[PDB]
Amino acid sequence: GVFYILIGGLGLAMLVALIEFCYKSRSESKRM
Amino acid sequence: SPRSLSGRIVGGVWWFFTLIIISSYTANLAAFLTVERMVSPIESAEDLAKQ
Amino acid sequence: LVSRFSSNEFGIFNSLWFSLGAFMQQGDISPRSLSGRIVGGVWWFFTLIIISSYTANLAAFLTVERMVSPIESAEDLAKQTEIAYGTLEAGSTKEFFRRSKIAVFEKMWTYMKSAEPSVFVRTTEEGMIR
Amino acid sequence: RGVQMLLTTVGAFAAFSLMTIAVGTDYWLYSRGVMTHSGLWRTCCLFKGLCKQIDHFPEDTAEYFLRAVRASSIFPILSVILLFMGGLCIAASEFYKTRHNIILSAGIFFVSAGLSNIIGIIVYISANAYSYGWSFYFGALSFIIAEMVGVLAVHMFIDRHKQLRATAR
Amino acid sequence: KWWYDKGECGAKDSGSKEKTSALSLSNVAGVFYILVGGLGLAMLVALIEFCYKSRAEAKRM
Amino acid sequence: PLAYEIWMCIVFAYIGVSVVLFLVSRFSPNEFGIFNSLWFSLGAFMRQISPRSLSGRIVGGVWWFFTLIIISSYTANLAAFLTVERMVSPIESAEDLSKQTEIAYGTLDSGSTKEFFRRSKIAVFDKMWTYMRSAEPSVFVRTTAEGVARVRKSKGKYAYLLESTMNEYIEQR
Ligand SMILES: O=c1[nH]c2cc(C(F)(F)F)c(N3CCOCC3)cc2n(CP(=O)(O)O)c1=O
Ligand SMILES: O=c1[nH]c2cc(C(F)(F)F)c(N3CCOCC3)cc2n(CP(=O)(O)O)c1=O
Repeated sequence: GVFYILIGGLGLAMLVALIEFCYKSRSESKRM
Repeated sequence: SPRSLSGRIVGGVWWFFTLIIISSYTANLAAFLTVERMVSPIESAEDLAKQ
Repeated sequence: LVSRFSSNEFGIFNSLWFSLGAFMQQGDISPRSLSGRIVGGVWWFFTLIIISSYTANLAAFLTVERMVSPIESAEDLAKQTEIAYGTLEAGSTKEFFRRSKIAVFEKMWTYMKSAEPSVFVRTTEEGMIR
Repeated sequence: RGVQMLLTTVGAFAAFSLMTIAVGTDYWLYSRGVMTHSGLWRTCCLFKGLCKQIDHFPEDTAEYFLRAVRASSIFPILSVILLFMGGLCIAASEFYKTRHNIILSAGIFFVSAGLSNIIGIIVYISANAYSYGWSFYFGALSFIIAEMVGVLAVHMFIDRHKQLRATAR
Repeated sequence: KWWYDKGECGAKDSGSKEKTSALSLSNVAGVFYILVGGLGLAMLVALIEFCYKSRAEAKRM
Repeated sequence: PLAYEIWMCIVFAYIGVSVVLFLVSRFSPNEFGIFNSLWFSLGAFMRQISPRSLSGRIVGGVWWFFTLIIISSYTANLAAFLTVERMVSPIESAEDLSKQTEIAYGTLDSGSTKEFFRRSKIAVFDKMWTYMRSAEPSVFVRTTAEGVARVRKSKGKYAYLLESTMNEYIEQR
């Protein structure tokens, strides 16, 4: 169960990091 | 590491607080695992008289 | 040896101080080498398991320290066999325990009649010495 | 300069002498069925005065391997031979120091011999399961002197390396 | 009578006698062994990496 | 304590969280580096620098709470082992003798016990008689007390078969 909550938090933080990097890359491509 | 008076005393209040909390968590989990390794169930009539 | 063989851990005091910081849980000056980091990872989980075992063993002995109270009844005498017990060798006490009807006191008289060596004493002061 | 080299030489000599005394006798003490001393080869009781080789290894497989390692004290003998080789290397590097890298390899072999002697001390303490012999404390003191001698040796080596780097520029 | 009461064993009655042994070194011996193995492995890795760095510096000059 | 196989899962999750930390820290265009991220994950696993990427810090915090739960449960279960010290028996039933082969077992060299185990029809007892008939060395003992002393000098490696009343008597002496 602690493995399960670790993998859940890991995947959640990974998708959040991916979408914020995608938005930062899109904003840098639109602005600069 | 902060450098203020008030931030350091907020950290000192909250930090010993949660230290005692996780110490109690460790102790209570140790108590329940001690309970988990306690006396086996009934195997004789003397065990019936004992309970 | 290794830190001066490839810094901030160049001195003997910095090396011993990082060794002390590795021996305890907390810590100061972070090394940057491969070999120094793997020496720290070997020694540090090592002493972490050691102090975890110290914590667990002290908890075990304090659990032992709060265990069952000493003997308070004859049922507590029947429940154990380590601490011996006896009466005087001659008198109405031996006639009471010999002609008893309770099976607990019967087992007591059987154990005191079959003990090795004899639990009976001659005088009261002999029992005080025993 | 030369005084630190002489201090390192007499420290290696004293460590070799205390290692020889640890190999010799009175390494441990134990009460048999009266006390009795032992020096990892044979035991001597407190009848009183008889001596015999009581280091009999027989009466999982890791227990048999630990008994084979504890048999005849292989690790401290190999550690003492490695300390003798390191002392011979330090004596050969003291007079006519032609190569400026034999001292580092000699110090590395000396530190590894100290680590192997500490491992052998852990093995000799592990197979014990009441007092202890004085040669165990003598071997521990020789381990401390060997650690300090290795520190002084690598300190002299980095001083010579800094001198060579200053003279080469 | 002639098996339990006549016998000399008080089995299944006492239980724990507090187990007054502090800690054996058998719980520590393999831990010392893996400590020594890690130290020696780190020594050999550091020596081969220093030898490789010295050989690369001698070949590059 | 606590595991025989789960430590490998802990190490594999350690490698995975290190890969995630390197993927977050070294893909943003100071805390970069595969070995630096691995050593920061090692510093996260045990107690004792911090990244400022504000997204992999959540990974470090959940791994850090994770290993705090690990070491709390480790202290708890090791205290549980050191508290009770309940020694258990490796052999319980009669099928335990056929289930293993390291610890041997024998009967008396002559008697009705050998006639019972010899003329058996159960395949379990047939395998027992086959193991005791081709045993190396001879597991059969001379007398009863000789078999008792053979069990007492076996240190948990050899057992003896006999009647239950005699065994319960010897158990109570
Ligand atoms: O009538 C009796 N009256 C008794 C009175 C007493 C006293 F308590 F001192 F009054 C005692 N003791 C108690 C134990 O220490 C020695 C003296 C023994 C007595 N006995 C011997 P019993 O047969 O063992 O009971 C008698 O027979
Ligand atoms: O008629 C028989 N009656 C037997 C009665 C007993 C006892 F239990 F003591 F009463 C025993 N023992 C069992 C173990 O302790 C030593 C002696 C052996 C007996 N045997 C030999 P078996 O043929 O090997 O059974 C007989 O023949």
